[PDB]
Amino acid sequence: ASSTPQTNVDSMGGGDLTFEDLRDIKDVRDSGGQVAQLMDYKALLNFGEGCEIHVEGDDETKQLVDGEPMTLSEWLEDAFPHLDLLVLDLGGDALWYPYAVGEIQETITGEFKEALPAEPWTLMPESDAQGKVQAWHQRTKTHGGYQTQTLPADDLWHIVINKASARDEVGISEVLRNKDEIQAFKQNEAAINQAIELHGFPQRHVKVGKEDGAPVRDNDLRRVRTIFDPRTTDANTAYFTGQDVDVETLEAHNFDYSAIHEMDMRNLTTALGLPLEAGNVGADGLGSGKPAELRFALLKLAIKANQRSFSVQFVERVMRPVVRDYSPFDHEADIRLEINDPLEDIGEVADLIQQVGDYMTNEQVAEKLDLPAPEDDEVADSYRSPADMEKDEAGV
Amino acid sequence: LAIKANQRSFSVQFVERVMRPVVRDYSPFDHEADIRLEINDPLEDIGEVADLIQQVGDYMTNEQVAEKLDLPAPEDDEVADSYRSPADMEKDEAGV
Repeated sequence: ASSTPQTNVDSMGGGDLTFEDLRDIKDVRDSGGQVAQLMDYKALLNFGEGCEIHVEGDDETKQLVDGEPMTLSEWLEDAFPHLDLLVLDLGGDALWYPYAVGEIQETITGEFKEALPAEPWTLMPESDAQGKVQAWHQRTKTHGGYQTQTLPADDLWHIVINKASARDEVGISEVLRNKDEIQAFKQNEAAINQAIELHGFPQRHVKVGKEDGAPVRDNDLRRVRTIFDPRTTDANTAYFTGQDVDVETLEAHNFDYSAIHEMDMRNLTTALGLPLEAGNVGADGLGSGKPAELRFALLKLAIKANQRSFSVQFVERVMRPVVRDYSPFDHEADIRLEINDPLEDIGEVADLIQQVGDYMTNEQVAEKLDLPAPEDDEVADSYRSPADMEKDEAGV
Repeated sequence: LAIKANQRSFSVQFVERVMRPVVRDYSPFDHEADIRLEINDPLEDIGEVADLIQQVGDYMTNEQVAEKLDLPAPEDDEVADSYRSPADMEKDEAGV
């Protein structure tokens, strides 16, 4: 075949998105409310449960670091101690915006310090007909004015969750993907708000004069208004009149704002791929049996796919480069980087450990139970319980 | 049924038109070998399998139990190929 690509990648010469679009996304984030909360729930379901820096066969990496042996996973824990927060920030950003992006940062001595995320709305990529980002272009406010700069696709690193193709380096924002639905939701909210004000509350109508009788003028109504004033009326007020004065009510002219609001929530949640339950709205029939199994399966599938899509890019464009350029350890070891699943149940794990423990190693049990394995190799590698080994030894 | 049909339809084409060429042109191994590609059932429940392992484990090998449980088989061939539990082998050996 070939050592360089031969198919073209469908764009050159610029627009297909801008700092203005990116700042619109930022405005959707900082303006708050239910719309922002839903996208943050989407981030939390994918990335909020935390991570672990597992490494394959790491006892083979054992090397002196500062007069004492360490492993690559220990070195990576020194490099990335707060990784749960970085995963949530990057994961959230890569759902909100088309991508998440950051720098590599160094100590005063010049050795590696951290990988540092940048404000994603401030940066846009620049690319060729071969489909690759060659530079990152930044625009930012200072003193009420603006500054502009360009940086190489070298010391910066970036991650994309959602894509137009396997080749895609620019990615898809779900905020841009569902823009019309988001506007429609906000508009329907604005409609309901005032519709309740105008139609949800009854309003009082005083009619003065007899039908086909004498006319009544504004300077007369001003005096009548001074009597029946809702500002000074009270719960047990009573009225006394001649026959030619009437009080009437414009009733609460009822409309099903609940059904509309539920339709809004249906539209927005399903557009975002969320369950309607995450919008704090329910449904009949769906709350029972195999329909529940399917909805939660579909959410698990989405989460697992997103998580694995993230782990790969973080390992391959953040962790491995850092190890390669700044570490005594070999970068080509497999980081088994996992992100936790919030739809996994410890109760199910407990039942599983009772049901099939006789066919899982103690280390396999420890992995599933989310704990360190036994400190003695044969105790970890064996299938029967460490408590079973201990009771036999105490019997001896 | 639709999922399994689609999955097997994909697997065969990926093996025959992607994997076998990749072996042929870049590998020291035989490209006409018995390659298998499987794609997972999205509606599988571990609890269903765990119940089954308790109900019929007496008639399944330790490798078949591990494969159904989505885990590695034992590191010793007769421990993997036999039907009685590895924990049962360990407790008996420790006793004897």
